[PDB]
Amino acid sequence: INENRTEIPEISAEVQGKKVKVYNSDGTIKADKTSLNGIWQLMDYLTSDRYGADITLDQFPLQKVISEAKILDIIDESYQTSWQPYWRYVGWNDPLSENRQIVQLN
Amino acid sequence: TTILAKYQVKEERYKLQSKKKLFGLSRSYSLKKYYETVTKEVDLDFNLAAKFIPVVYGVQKIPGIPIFADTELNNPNIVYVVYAFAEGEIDGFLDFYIGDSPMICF
Amino acid sequence: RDFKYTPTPGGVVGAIGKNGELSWLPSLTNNVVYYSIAHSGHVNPYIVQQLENNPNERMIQEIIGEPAGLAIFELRAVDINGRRSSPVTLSVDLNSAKNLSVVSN
Amino acid sequence: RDFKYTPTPGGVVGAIGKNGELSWLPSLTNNVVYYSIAHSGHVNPYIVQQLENNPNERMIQEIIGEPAGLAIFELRAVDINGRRSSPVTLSVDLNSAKNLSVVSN
Repeated sequence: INENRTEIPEISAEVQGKKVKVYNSDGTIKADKTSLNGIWQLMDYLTSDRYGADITLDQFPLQKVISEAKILDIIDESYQTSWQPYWRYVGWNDPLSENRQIVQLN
Repeated sequence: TTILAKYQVKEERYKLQSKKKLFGLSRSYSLKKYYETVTKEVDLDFNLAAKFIPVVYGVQKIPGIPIFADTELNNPNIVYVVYAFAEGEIDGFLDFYIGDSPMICF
Repeated sequence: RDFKYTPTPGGVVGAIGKNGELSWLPSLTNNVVYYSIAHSGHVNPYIVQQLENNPNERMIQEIIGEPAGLAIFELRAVDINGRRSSPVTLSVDLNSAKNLSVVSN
Repeated sequence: RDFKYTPTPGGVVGAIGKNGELSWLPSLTNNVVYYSIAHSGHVNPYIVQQLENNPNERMIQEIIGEPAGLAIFELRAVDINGRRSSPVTLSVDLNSAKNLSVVSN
């Protein structure tokens, strides 16, 4: 604080979000980045005993959830990837990639 | 909050932006009521629900809840204030809004 | 903070007719614009603009020409919103000037 | 807008010891009260009050007595609320005065 910034302004930030576990059909577990898929976000919220309900992964059919996630992962061809200039701040990570899922949730 | 209020404007002295602006329009609301309920800022001296830690999936803008604020001894105009953004292992911070202007311009 | 009065030294170049100077530390409030110190004899107070804000630097207000006697000062800090701080009152036995002027002609 | 420095001409009546004058356009923000330009050598900045607001009129700030060398200026616009604008920085090779004073006695 000095002659110019005489007050502390209101601080807000744009986070990228909590990392979630993305289950694959083969069996490997990928949890390194946040996912825009709604089902994975709900699964993270439902299997966390720190915040939310503590529903163990035992009480979940992995194959059905994996198959239903691909339904929300279907590529939409109505618009073009070039039409979104704020690509980085809508959840996308690489403009070259598809990033055209039917339903994307932030 | 009380210590931080010393270094703020008379307004926004004890205030914080609402974590979620829009929440969803269903048959439980009407247009006028739904768009009148949406709030921008909440007072921290009588809203204990504003001190809960949110969880973010994807790229979203959230306010920071102060949890520590103190100045240096021999340099009292240098103030350290700690804001707790979001919950869990987040990917990172994309940008910071010092006031209403982000550090990385549009 | 630390509102004091310092009498001028015995002999120094310049400073003709100058009484002691008043010194204080800047208010810890960071949005103060100026200070309004009100001398007893003077009808109008001195207005000292705070242009550079360093907490560990003393601000000064010199007195030139006031006769020795009972002088009561009241120092306030003024915000941008117009709110005044609680006054700091100092009554000091003001000295006689010790740096007179040269005889003329 | 358009923060520039204009060196003083060769020979003109008056203007003794005057270096170049600094000129700028008023900020498009209409609630600015004054401008605080901070010269490098001077401890205190110049305070230029904006009393008449015409967007297409250049405001000026003259320099008198500063020796030639590296001078760095920073110009800001100050609101009524106390908020400062982003500074405009200009480093110009300040010239030597070209309107000297008459020999005396």
